[PDB]
Amino acid sequence: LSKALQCSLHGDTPHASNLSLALKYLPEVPDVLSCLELRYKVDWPLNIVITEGCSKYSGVFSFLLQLKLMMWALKDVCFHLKRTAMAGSVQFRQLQLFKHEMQHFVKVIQGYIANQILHVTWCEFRARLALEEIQRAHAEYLHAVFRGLLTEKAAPVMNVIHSIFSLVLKFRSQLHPNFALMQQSYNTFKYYSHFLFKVVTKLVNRQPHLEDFLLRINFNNY
Amino acid sequence: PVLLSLLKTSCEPYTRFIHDWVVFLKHIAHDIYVCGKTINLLKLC
Repeated sequence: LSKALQCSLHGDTPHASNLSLALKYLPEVPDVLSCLELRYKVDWPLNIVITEGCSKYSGVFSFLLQLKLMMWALKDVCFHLKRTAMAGSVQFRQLQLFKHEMQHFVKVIQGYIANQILHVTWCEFRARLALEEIQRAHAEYLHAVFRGLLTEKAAPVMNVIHSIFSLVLKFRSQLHPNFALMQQSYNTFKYYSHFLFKVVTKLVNRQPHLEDFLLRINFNNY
Repeated sequence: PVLLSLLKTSCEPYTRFIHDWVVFLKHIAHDIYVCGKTINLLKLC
C-alpha cells in the first residue's frame, strides 16, 4: 500500500493515511476469490457520524476488486498471444475471436457498475445534503449495495456471474496443442451468457435498478 | 398563587439541566432529547 499511494498522483494528504490494508482470513491454496479487506480509519468528532457498521464498504469492495482480476488476467492472454505473432491459420483467428467475445461481456458489466455505484448514487447524497439526518442520509447513500447486485433478493443473478468469471480464468490457464479443450470451454460460456438474459428477464415482472441491466447486456440480439 | 410559587421553585433545578444543552405534545418530546446531546457533544470539542 505504501508503494501504491506513491503511484496514485492524487492523495498523500492527512486523509490519504489511515488505510489499514489488513486481512480477515488465512487462505490455504483457478478460482475467482481472494479475500482481503481495506478499512478506513477516523477520529472522535467524525466517528460519531460515520458508523462502525457502515463494514459494508468492505462488502462492496471485495466485489469490485474481484472485477479487476478479470480485466487483468484477460489482458494477460490478450498480451500473451501478442508475442505468438507468420502463424496465421484458421486455428489462430478463430481462437482470438473468443477473447473479443468474452472481453466485451466483462467490459459491459463493468460499465454498468461504473454508472450506478459511482455516478448516479453519488448524484444523490451530494445534492441531497445541501444532525440526525446525516446518519440516515449516509445510511441511505451506501444502502450502492442495492444497485450493486449484492442484495440477497437478487442473489441468483449474482450466482450466475461466478460461472462466467470462472470460465474466463480457465481460459487464462490454457495460455494449438489443446485447442479443442478450449473450444468446449467457450461453448459453455456462450450457453451461460444466453441463460443470464432469460433469468434477468423473468425477474422484471416481480426493481427499476435491474431494468438498465437488460439494456446493457442485450443490444441488437436476443 | 400558593401552587404557583411551589411550581415556580419546584422546577428550579430542572431548568439548570436544560440550561446545559443550550401528556405534553410529542412533537417536541423527542426533539429535546437530541437538542441536548448536541450541546453535550460540542462541550468535548
